[PDB]
Amino acid sequence: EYWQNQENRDQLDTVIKGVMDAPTPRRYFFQAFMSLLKLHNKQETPQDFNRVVDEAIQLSIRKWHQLPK
Amino acid sequence: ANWFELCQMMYVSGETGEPSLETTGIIEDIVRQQVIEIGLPWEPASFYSVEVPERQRLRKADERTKAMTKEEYVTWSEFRQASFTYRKGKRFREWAGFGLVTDSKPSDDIIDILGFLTFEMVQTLTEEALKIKEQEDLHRERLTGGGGLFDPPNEGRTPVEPRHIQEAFRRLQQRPKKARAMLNGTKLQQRTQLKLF
Amino acid sequence: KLPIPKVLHDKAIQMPQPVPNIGGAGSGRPTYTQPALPKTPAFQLEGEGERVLNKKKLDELVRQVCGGTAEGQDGNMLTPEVEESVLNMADAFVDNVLHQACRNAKERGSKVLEIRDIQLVLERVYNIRIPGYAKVQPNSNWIKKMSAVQAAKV
Repeated sequence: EYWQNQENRDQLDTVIKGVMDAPTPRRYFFQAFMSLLKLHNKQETPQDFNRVVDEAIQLSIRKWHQLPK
Repeated sequence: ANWFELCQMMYVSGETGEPSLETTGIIEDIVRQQVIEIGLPWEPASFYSVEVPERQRLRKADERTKAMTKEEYVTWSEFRQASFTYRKGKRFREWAGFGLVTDSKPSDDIIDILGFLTFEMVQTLTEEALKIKEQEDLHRERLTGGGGLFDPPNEGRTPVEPRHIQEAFRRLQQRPKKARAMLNGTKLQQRTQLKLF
Repeated sequence: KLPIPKVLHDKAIQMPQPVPNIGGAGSGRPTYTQPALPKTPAFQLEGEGERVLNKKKLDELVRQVCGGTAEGQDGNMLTPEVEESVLNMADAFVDNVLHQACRNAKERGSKVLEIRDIQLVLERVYNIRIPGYAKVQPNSNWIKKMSAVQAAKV
């Protein structure tokens, strides 16, 4: 229920953006979830959501490629 | 802007090395600040209502001139003509912000005087920074055999550094004690305007 | 399904860059726990070390201002009592300047501290100018009052 209030999510956006200068898969997941919530409320275009998901996928692949075969 | 002009002026003054971009930038900011900050009416003949008609630098320079080759002499003579405003009136006016601080389009004598003054500032700054760097090196002074294919022949000469320019600027800002003699015996702080060295 | 675009936008293809350690948990903890390319910690393989340079800094400044020292003597240019005074001076200067600058910066609506505030404080309170880091006129009422006074004088 904490994510239904507009003020609460506006607050969480600041924390998510604060932890985004060192991207990691979990942080990118949180960003994508926030993007989905924004899209649900007619505050974002699907194209931005797709771009965010593409960035997350690319980072996940890059991290997969650094492990033992 | 004016990076290569600064390089030529430093070369003429005695800096034969290749100073980095930071030194040129600092010198440029100093010169720009000075330019932005910037008989005779008070002669004895002015005492009356009606006027009537009348009727170590040199030594080092000479030593250097005697100690240069023909190609070095040609390069020195060509670099001696470096200027800030010579046939660059529009660029100099844009760089100096003439319109924002004065009525636009001053006469050309003003521009020539400004160029002369700027050349003098660059010369003085270089001459002082060289001495500071030399003293620092002289105090500081007191494993790969074989050899490769790209290492320099003898090296040993390095340009000045931003700290040397900063020390020279600190030295050039001090005023005579005459401007402070009136505060003797008190605890008043001296506050003044930028000194035009 | 999923819309695999015919071309990826410039953000997805970036050639990663070094990144700092953020989160506030801490670093170097030998416990049970990442970006693509972390930044290398600073290190020095061999040399004098900071513990010596920091102690020699004051002697270097004294040599600079004192004019020059003759051979066979150096370092002992201030007595033990004056060095403590100088260090106290430095600490007090730093603290006072920073305290003034932060409040001045917050006054004008900013949320970050920039060099302009420090420069303003240094220039207007201590008469110090550090190079290389980038008017008033009377209004009509004053003019009217001066005109009245001048008319009265004649």
